[PDB]
Amino acid sequence: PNAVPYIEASNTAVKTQPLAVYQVTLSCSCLANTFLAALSRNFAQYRGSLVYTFVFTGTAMMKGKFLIAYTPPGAGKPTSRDQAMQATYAIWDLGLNSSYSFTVPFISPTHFRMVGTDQANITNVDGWVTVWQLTPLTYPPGCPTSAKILTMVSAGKDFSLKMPISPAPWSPQ
Amino acid sequence: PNAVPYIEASNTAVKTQPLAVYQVTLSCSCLANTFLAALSRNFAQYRGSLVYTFVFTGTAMMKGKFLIAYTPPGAGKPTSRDQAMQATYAIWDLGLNSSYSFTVPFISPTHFRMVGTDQANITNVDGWVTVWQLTPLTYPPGCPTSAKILTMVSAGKDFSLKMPISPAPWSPQ
Amino acid sequence: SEGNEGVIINNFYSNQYQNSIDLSANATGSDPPKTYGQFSNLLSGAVNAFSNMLPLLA
Amino acid sequence: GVENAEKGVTENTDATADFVAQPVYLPENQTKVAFFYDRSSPIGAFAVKSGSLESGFAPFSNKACPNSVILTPGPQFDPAYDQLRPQRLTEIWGNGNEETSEVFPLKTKQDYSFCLFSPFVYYKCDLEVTLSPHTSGAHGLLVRWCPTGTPTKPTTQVLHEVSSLSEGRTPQVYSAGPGTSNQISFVVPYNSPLSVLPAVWYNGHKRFDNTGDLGIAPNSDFGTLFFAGTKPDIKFTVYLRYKNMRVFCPRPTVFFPWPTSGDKIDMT
Amino acid sequence: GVENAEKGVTENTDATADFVAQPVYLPENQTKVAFFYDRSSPIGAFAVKSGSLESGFAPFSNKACPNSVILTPGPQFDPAYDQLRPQRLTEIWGNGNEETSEVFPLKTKQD
Amino acid sequence: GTLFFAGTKPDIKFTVYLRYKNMRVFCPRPTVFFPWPTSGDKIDMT
Amino acid sequence: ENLSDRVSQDTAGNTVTNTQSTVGRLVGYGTVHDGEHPASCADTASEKILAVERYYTFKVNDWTSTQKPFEYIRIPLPHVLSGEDGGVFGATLRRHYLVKTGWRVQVQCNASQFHAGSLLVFMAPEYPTLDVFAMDNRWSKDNLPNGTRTQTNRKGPFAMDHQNFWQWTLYPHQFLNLRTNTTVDLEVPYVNIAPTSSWTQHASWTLVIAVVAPLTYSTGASTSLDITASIQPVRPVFNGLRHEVLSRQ
Amino acid sequence: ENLSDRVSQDTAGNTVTNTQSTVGRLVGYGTVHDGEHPASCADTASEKILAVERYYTFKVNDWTSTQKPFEYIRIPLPHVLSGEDGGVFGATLRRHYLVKTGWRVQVQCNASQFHAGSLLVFMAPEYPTLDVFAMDNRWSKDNLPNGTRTQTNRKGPFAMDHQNFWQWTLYPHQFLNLRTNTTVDLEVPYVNIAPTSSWTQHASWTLVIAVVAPLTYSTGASTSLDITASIQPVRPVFNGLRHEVLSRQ
Repeated sequence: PNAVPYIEASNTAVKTQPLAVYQVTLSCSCLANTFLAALSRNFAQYRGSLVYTFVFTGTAMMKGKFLIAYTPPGAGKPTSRDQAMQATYAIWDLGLNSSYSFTVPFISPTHFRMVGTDQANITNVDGWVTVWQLTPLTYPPGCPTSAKILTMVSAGKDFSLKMPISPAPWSPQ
Repeated sequence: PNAVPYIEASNTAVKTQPLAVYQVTLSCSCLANTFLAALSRNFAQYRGSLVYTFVFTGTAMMKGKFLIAYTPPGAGKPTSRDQAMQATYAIWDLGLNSSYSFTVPFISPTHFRMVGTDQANITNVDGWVTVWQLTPLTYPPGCPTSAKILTMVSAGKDFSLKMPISPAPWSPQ
Repeated sequence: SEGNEGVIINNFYSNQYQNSIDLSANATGSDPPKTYGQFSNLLSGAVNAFSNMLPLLA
Repeated sequence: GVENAEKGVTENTDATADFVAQPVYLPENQTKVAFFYDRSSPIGAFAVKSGSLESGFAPFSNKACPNSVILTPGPQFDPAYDQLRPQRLTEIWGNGNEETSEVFPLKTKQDYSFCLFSPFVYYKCDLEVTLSPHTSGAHGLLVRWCPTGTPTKPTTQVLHEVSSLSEGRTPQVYSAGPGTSNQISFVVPYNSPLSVLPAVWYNGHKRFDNTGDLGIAPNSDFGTLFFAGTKPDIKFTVYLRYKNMRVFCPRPTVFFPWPTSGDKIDMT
Repeated sequence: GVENAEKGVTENTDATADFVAQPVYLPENQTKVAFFYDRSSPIGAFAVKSGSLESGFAPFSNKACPNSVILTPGPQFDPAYDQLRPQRLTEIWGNGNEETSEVFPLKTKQD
Repeated sequence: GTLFFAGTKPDIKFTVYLRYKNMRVFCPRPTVFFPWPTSGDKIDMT
Repeated sequence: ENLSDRVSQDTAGNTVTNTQSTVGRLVGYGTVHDGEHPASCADTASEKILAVERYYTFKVNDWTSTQKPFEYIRIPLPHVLSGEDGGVFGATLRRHYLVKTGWRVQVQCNASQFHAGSLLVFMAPEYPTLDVFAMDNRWSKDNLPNGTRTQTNRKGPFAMDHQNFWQWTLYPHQFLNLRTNTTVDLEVPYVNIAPTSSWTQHASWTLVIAVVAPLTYSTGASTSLDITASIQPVRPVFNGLRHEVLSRQ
Repeated sequence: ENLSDRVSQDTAGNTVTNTQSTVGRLVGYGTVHDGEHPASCADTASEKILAVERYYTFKVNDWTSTQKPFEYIRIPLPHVLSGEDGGVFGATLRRHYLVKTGWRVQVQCNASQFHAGSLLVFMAPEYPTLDVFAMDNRWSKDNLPNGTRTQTNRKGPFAMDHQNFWQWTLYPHQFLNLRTNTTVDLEVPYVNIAPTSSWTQHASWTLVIAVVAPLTYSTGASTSLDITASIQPVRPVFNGLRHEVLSRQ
């Protein structure tokens, strides 16, 4: 609950260590304060694309590559970049262009998916977005050895919501 | 109440002994679990043809002939094949073709007939379907001396049902 | 067929309200409309061509 | 007519095939599926808790006459947790639970008629609901309807002196005056995320963990109803009516006991 | 898709941009603003004073269940002057006002 | 505006409800903060 | 011996079935699986793998003189073919989240002109199987016709896994009558609560084999009749590729 | 930082590679694998499996200051992708006798503008690999340039597994020069002694990574540069379906 708007890339690529693992649920405590999540909590079901945007905020002198993957449910969450790499993924190369927009494809048996969880959703939910280092952050002498990556979420042009309701009442404090 | 889906033909033709006698009532305990009967119990009246289908399940080596008759009410149920033979009947010869579809013609004073019985219907009901052996089941050496005949029922293209109601509630157990 | 309704009058509530809306999905997907309305933030001056230009490095 | 039933399909006839007869067809429309289910049938009796009109809701049942109801023709309740939120079940509970007990009247809540006769695997429809108070005197009833799969714990009272049922933008219905007819009627849309609903059984689990418990497919109902009101002593009946019913894949119906008696049945 | 979020505007995609996929749009109208707020929600409980039908009105509240109400979705009341005409507030008051107190149900009146 | 009430059952309370007819909104802005689940990796209800 | 417009072959990849005594192929619901993509998936499906669209043949059980009417054996799909005996089908299936397929079956059993008896073979959507979706092990008359209720539910009328076998012919079926045929051929389209299936926790179709007229014969006749089956996935379409299920078991 | 006509993406199924510093894709022999059926097989091939035509990404090794010129690492194909890391590719591959495919590779390695050094990445048909066709474990200069001869063959001039690395650029290749690029992209068509391959006993293509100008940098610069690769089978066509290879290892 010590939320920060970013993740940190390091100078080491452990295939066993994700930089982040997000469950693909409009209920993830991870998304709790995004407009997507605040909007979505007033509806019963959603459909369509979710967009995870990463903004590199490190030095211009740094270099690096990330593997961002979406794993549909069924076999549990991947435990190494090697397993993630078996699902939907993209390689993000650092360079002139600052961000990367990763879209998790709507893969589902039903036309729509429930917005919110009743209880907590296990090993379920709808899968996971995991972020891994492919290559480590590299740098020259005189430069910091880690950088912050800003993480945001939005709806894709595909995204739809239906049936307005009210979430369980809460108090921000 | 030790229901089996078939009747047994033997190696003896007793004109005095029916293989089966079904009352033509959508209430016969005989039909109690056919879709026809389960469907019909939600309506007040029916009209049209009832189809009794017989599938011979004995050996290919067996041979035999059955007399299947429909007797309208009025004079009681027939007591010998000789009396049944006086009403509507068909002779079913065993051979290459496995089953026989017997249709009991709708013979009635009223346009429609009541589906279910209030009390029990006597000597009434709407008559009887009786199955008799004309010739005995014959066979060669090395073959069983009796065979099972599968019995099914269905509506004819003629069949109609009207006025939806609810049967008396029951418990299958 | 239809059910058990036999009123002469036109339904007072329109259909989209009286009933659910049967939709049909095509196998190959459908393109979202281009725009969901006219709300938008705009990026201007994105590119070039025109200024106190070509004194400007090559 | 000679035939071969082994093919899995049998040619249909009339008396005309084997004898000198005539077809005797006459038209009727009461056998269409939509027409057949387009009538109301009861699912059970419910109750309201004292002073629910002005306080936090809480699961509770009067005589196995609860507080909320899941909109579904299938069994639900489980008389053993008459004080817990109700749940969908995979069996119907008799009136008593020991030999000497009785099957009727059933304790669980269901559309016994639908249960007794639903020769289809899947169905889709809209649901018309009728609430009928067992009283001809004034009666106040507050209802909250939540679409399937949405929040169903209307437990926090947010406004001082206002029922917690009566909160938000979730559909709420309320009838209470000296000149009402006491009953409430309304129709709800089809909100399952599923394309078509299992009518009897669904051969699968709830999680991919296969924490094995087959029977019911998740979010396969029409939502939950919560009640608050002023006559905590009057019970009311809830009825379901299937609007524009559609069914797919015929399947068998409930077994009917062999008359270890006659060669016909009756009634009751 | 590579992008540059610093511009303050980000190009929207579907699964179609980076992978072999298809758009999966389906129409709905429940997300229009007008439709969304065109439903009733409560703002609180009120009361009437004894014999007000035949006498001078006077501000008064029953259990922090007053006499008059300002038509607004924002907070109003201020349980400390339950006997004064109500006013619009800039904060919502919890049920109690000390640690051991509770936030729900709220004392002020609001949507 | 303001609503004033007078009546005959001084013991019965009544609820007041608002419904926004033909709503129009301008300039998106942030909504109310939702507390971090110092618990799971998802929420629920209540 | 077996004849003419009754002699029939079915080629599947590198697989071909032949029978010399058919009665035709019953196509349930009168339609076949079209192989069309699920409209609920944004990802493109892997489809038309030749190595997958063929017949998988294995043995069901043994039919004996002892079976009583309505005792049966259940074969849950796609589960039965999700293992090692499922070949590339199984292998592909275990790495996808979702599968959408139809089924084409042939069940086999020979006797002689001196044997008597008949089986009922049917295919049913949402038929209640074992928890673990495995083929039944032995013939049983288990939980017919009122379903399985709780121990204590002493007076409960019935459970939702009821099955009134008197009406099993409402399901797409064919009879394997020893005097008539040696094979039964069925085909069913895709049917489910959703446009594609998360097969992992749902066995949406079950192939059922039941005795309806018990096996009879005189001495010296063959005494136990084996029952085997050939099952083929009809235009399966996979979506949601990830790592392997793994415990495949 | 990396630019413009140097920013490039490659989509494979549900896989996509991006680089912000490319120098182009070298297509060896100037042709791509057409995906055509082998004319030596009567059986119809299983082809166009989407689940198979994507990029498999894993790590090769670590580039350090210590490597000397011409030390290399070999990655035999298709073997490296025949296991668990080969996904449905591997799974399909293990159940077919023969495979006919092209390769599309991307090898990755970043440093900084203060690092100096260069790699040579090439792909070669019939390059001599380990016996067991596995990826080399560590960098080696093993058996260069005269091949491996027998112990006793004291005076033998050379062995047939000779490799004169001074000429390694005759092979389809690209340089990974730290001052210039971060990625290298290559593609090769199908080439072999026969129209299709019994992959089981032949690693017909090898991806080779070699140092040509050793890694140099001043203190505080990154010290070890990881090397990773993305490999994709280009329109593989399988034939001769049987049971599983099994000892896949």
